[PDB]
Amino acid sequence: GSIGAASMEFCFDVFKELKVHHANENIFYCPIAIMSALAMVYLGAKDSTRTQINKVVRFDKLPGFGDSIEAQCGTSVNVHSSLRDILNQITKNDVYSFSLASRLYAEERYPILPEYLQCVKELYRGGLEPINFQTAADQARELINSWVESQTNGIIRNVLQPSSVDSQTAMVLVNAIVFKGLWEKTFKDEDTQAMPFRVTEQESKPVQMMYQIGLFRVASMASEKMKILELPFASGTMSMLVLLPDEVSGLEQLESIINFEKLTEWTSSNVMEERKIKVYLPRMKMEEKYNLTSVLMAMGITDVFSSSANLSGISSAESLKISQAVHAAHAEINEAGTEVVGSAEAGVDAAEEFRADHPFLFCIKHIATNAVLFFGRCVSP
Repeated sequence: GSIGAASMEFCFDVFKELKVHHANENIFYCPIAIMSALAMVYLGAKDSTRTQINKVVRFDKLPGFGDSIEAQCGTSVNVHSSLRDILNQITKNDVYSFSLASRLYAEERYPILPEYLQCVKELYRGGLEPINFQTAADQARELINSWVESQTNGIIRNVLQPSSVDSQTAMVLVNAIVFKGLWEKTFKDEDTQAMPFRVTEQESKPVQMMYQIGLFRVASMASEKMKILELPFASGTMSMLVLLPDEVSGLEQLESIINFEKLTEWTSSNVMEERKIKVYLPRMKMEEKYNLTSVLMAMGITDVFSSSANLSGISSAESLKISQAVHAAHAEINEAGTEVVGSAEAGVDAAEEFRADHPFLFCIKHIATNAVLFFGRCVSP
């Protein structure tokens, strides 16, 4: 229906798979950066491999006008132009900056269909870097990590673990994301005090709790035992939605029924109304890293990781497949606003009161498109 609805369902489908392997842990990731990397793989995939991807991410509006790179990139009504437009709209400033840089590291003179590199540069603005995998995979890895590290101001290091790439690696797709946004209604340093954050219904922990009073849109879901708070960013184009369950442990129930429908339903007009209220929100600092291979495989995307994978749209020369896929993300939420840095990567080898003192879910979205940029679960500030 739109990149917005698509980013939403994909976000939730990913969550339903992650929460199972990270129970009682914080969870934080960037849906947008993940669909972006997945889009660049999809560009050069055909047959079932290709069809299987779209059936799980649901970001390419059918019908399709051909797997031709010229077609896809010269269609004007597809996933690539949809994803491209959204990135253009949210990319920078003054009170908020957002950037997503992509890069393709490929072997010395490898049969990478010329048009593939052309389009990726065109639509995803990705630069091509010539790297020596065959005889210097050791150096290639450190060059790549070094680039990701610098794009994230040193926050995301060694995105690629030892021998995650070798002499059989043909290409590495990787992106870096940086988001810095000022709250429209900031918090005062002075009003920030220590306070108990009730993890389990029987276990607390001291955390710097930010506080302020003011007008904010809220919605009471007394029938789901939860409330939703919207904290707009100063840009006026983005906001953070905070879903807080009423009971100290009602989170395990909320994570079961939540989805695009409900969220859209709970964030409606006749549901949320402006009110003057007290808001307590803890300063948060999250650092997470995930292996997407298992996640995507569980979600239904399997051929891209198999021997029977078709990425001929990237190279007719040798048979290829995705070796590994990773996603790292770091977020900080304080008085002035929020900061997020991240990276999605994939290797292609030769084949009246609102106090949040208990666990809550949150997500940052683009107001006009309902596109979800960040999603997270906060169990430990």
